Amino acid sequence: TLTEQGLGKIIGERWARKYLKYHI
Amino acid sequence: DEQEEASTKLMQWLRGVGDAPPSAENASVSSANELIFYQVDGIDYAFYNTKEKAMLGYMRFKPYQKRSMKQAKVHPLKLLVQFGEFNVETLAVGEEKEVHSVLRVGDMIEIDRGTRYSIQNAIDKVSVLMCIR
Amino acid sequence: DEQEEASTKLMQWLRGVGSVSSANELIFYQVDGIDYAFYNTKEKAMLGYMRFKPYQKRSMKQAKVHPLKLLVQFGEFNVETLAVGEEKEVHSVLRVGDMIEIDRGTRYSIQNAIDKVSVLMCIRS
Amino acid sequence: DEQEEASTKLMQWLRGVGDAPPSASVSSANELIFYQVDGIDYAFYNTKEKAMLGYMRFKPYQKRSMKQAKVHPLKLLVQFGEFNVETLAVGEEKEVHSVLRVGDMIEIDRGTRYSIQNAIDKVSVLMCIRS
Amino acid sequence: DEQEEASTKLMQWLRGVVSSANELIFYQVDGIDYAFYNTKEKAMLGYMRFKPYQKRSMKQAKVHPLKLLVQFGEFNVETLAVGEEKEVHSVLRVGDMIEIDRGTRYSIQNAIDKVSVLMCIRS
Repeated sequence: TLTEQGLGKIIGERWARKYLKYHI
Repeated sequence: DEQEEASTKLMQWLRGVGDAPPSAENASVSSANELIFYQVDGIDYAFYNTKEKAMLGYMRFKPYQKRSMKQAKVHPLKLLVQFGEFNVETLAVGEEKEVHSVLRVGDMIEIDRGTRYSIQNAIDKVSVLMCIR
Repeated sequence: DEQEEASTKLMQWLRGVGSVSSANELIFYQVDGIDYAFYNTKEKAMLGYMRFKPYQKRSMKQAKVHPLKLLVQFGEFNVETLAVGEEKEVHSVLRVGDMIEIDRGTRYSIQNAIDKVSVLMCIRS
Repeated sequence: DEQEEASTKLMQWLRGVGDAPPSASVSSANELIFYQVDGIDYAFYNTKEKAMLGYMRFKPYQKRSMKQAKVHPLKLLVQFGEFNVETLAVGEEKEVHSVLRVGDMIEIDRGTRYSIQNAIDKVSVLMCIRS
Repeated sequence: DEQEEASTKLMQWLRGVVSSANELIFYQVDGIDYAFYNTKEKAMLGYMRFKPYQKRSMKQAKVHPLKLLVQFGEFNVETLAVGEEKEVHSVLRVGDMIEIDRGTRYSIQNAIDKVSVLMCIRS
């Protein structure tokens, strides 16, 4: 259902939606 | 009884018989609700959404499925069996003879820097592995 | 049945209910009233289990030389964290499968939140 | 023409126009995804230390009220538009007012409290450089 | 539109065609044009202006890590990490960034037949 580059982006988006507010 | 039912519904979810992960504030906290399974290169992967990415997750293997040898690149690895049975082959940066290990539930193997390893589901059922980087 | 029935007996063992480091080599020792079982790793005490009695509490401690992850193997836990510089304690409730990351310098305490034995896996990075 | 066209479509993308992005240690511009956090759009490059270099996209006259440079000193450089920045020192009570146009830069030391407001009725874009 | 043309007049200035852009003086060192903002620590944020296919000699990030962001054009960057034997090659277009860790040796070349401008960020 996904490629390895695709998992990297999906994990990257999910990481940002949770942790970006603590780096601003 | 309540904790037993929650424990079984997590296991069944990890084993792939579930419609939704165990549903759950604090960013330090990665709840079981963050275990979404993605199929990559034919293997199911679920990682907790954590501060450093992909440091703790689960590998769901289909019956007798094997993952070809790979190398521990930038981080050391620990493989702990969540459910089922696995055959692990380990090859260090030297020597030609590979080490063969059988891991059942609860067993753990440490994979050091640079070591090449392969994983095979040893049985005709779904087997689940926890990967700790 | 054999594998499901084998996994259940490991949980019961961890719950107190009756380079490969296997589960049979997990001997539990009690320190300050809490049961600990650690896997044999190159670095000592990097991966183990903490078994808590009903509503048992673990004294506040600091992740000094090491970052920590707490993953609930069974039951429910109350974890309190004190971050670097922060005056307010953060409280989290963790059920089975839930995990918390405790950074370097953070002071943390753990209490079993329920009236049953609860087991957490401590993962050192 | 090619270089001027690539530069123009990067700017429009950062401004929120276009819908199309500019197609290991390299973090390229087409990998810049904007996330809305507390109502302001942020896009950061993938760096070893997370969120050390990024862009802040402001809506017309949108302001972010004062926050403190807690653990990292920062530099604000205007990528596009106009900004009003207010700075407050450690023990100082009087805030200093700055107007920054494209290319202008302000250095915010650790502990300084600062605020940013988009000065115009258009999207303005800021580059945040933390050390 | 007034804001678009103001940004274009900054770019053309950089292409050779509070620290404000007007306080940016370009000084040539070893054949390369440098303009730095006035910061507390000197020369930590600036621009490198390259002539067509101009080359920058290999240097080492000694006491600092480095970040390279392309303001205009295209660049060829070669990096040699410490201990590593093989050079890594990357091409950067406008908006692309590469991080240069402490101790790694790096070289930069303008990859095209136009003036290219790079922003150098020491953090």
